[PDB]
Amino acid sequence: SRLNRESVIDAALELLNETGIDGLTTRKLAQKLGIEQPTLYWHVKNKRALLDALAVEILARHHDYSLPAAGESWQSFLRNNAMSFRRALLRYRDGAKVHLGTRPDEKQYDTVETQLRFMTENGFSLRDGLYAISAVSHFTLGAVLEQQEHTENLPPLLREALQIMDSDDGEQAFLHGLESLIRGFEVQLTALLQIV
Amino acid sequence: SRLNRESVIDAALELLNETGIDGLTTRKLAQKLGIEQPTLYWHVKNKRALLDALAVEILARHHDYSLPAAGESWQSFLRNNAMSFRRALLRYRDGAKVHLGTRPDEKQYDTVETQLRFMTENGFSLRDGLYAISAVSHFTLGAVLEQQEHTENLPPLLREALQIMDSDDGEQAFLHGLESLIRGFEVQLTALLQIV
Ligand SMILES: C[NH+](C)c1cc(NC(=O)CNC(C)(C)C)c(O)c2c1C[C@H]1C[C@H]3[C@H]([NH+](C)C)C(O)=C(C(N)=O)C(=O)[C@@]3(O)C(O)=C1C2=O
Ligand SMILES: C[NH+](C)c1cc(NC(=O)CNC(C)(C)C)c(O)c2c1C[C@H]1C[C@H]3[C@H]([NH+](C)C)C(O)=C(C(N)=O)C(=O)[C@@]3(O)C(O)=C1C2=O
Ligand SMILES: [Cl-]
Ligand SMILES: [Cl-]
Ligand SMILES: [Cl-]
Ligand SMILES: [Cl-]
Ligand SMILES: [Cl-]
Ligand SMILES: [Cl-]
Ligand SMILES: [Mg+2]
Ligand SMILES: [Mg+2]
Repeated sequence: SRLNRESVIDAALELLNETGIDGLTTRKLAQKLGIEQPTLYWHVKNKRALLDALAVEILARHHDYSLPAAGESWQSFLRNNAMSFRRALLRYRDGAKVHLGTRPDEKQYDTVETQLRFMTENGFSLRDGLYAISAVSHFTLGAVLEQQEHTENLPPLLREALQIMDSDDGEQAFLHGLESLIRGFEVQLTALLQIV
Repeated sequence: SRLNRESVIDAALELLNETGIDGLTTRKLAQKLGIEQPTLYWHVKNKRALLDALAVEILARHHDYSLPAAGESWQSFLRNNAMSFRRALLRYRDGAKVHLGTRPDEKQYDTVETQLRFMTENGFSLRDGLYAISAVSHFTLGAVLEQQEHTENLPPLLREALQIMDSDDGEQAFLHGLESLIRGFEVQLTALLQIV
């Protein structure tokens, strides 16, 4: 088959869905493409290069709330940003593991920049704007990993608690924790210089 | 060398430090122990069994703020709990990756139970107590992973922001985000049934 960038990524994503992060090899990406390993090599050097590209390409393709709508509150943006971040990570088996520890690619530099600008304009110190943006990211990743990573006679609450986590996606926990985070930030922002 | 449970774990942890999660194999745990692979097999079946045991054993050994002091506020406990959770994850290379997606072992059942009890007694609905405990966990894991997982000409804020994240551990971001979370929970709790 065709070996341009896009069709390579297509084949990788489809294969990531079949095997998970661990099972994904260059050797298997070749087979899937019906080519020899040395041919693939011209196109992709190794597993690391592939993952970095997938990590970038998954957000580019399916993370569509990178930016705030015209006139959106900062609270609302973060919320939408986080929900869309989450959906994109979950769209692929081990997708969060694929994303873990990637650096903002040159190609989203102006995105991550706009986010920080947007916070600074909303009354955030650059420090605080960055802390809120990281906390959202770290919270969302962490909740997606544990969702995906999961996939002796229980004391009472533990039994019960496990039923409510299983009863849905993990979506309630996530959306509840997200509101906690944003309110916490809000309380901090508005306090300014007061003891809070 | 000696092949009891504790000395096996000792050798695994030391080896996890040498290679990271990916590089850790049974074959190498044998060598390190100066034994043959089939001997090791009697003691440990495979990589999964080893990781589950390490994951449990790292918290047991070095997570010493499992429980609240007598009369501690819930805010204070969560904070201490989270700092101690974090330290324990960071004490080992890829330690957070080792912990990811583990289920509370039978041997900490009464710990995780006490935590939930302790929240319920502090005015939390079982649902809410669980949401706060997960959000803390997910936030802390996520911040530790990205710390550990990290380890084209930058626009201005992005450049600056990256310097402040690098200037320390990631400890400021973490401790700042943690306070946001706890205040957010606090605001929710105290509101009860009011629109909040
Ligand atoms: C805060 N900025 C400067 C930043 C810094 C780091 N990395 C580090 O701090 C790494 N730590 C070092 C400095 C290497 C020791 C970061 O790793 C990140 C980011 C930006 C976030 C932004 C994320 C964002 N959402 C979830 C808040 C988002 O929607 C996008 C996007 N493209 O639309 C992201 O890129 C984002 O999800 C993301 O992954 C970020 C970072 O990776
Ligand atoms: C909330 N409880 C019932 C719970 C549930 C899950 N797992 C899931 O929800 C998995 N999702 C399913 C239900 C399989 C789809 C959980 O995965 C966890 C826990 C408990 C936390 C407690 C953590 C705690 N700190 C960080 C808040 C802690 O200090 C300890 C400890 N031993 O001292 C923990 O065990 C803890 O860190 C931890 O890892 C938890 C869970 O793993
Ligand atoms: Cl074709
Ligand atoms: Cl081609
Ligand atoms: Cl193309
Ligand atoms: Cl000996
Ligand atoms: Cl022995
Ligand atoms: Cl022993
Ligand atoms: Mg990222
Ligand atoms: Mg856990």
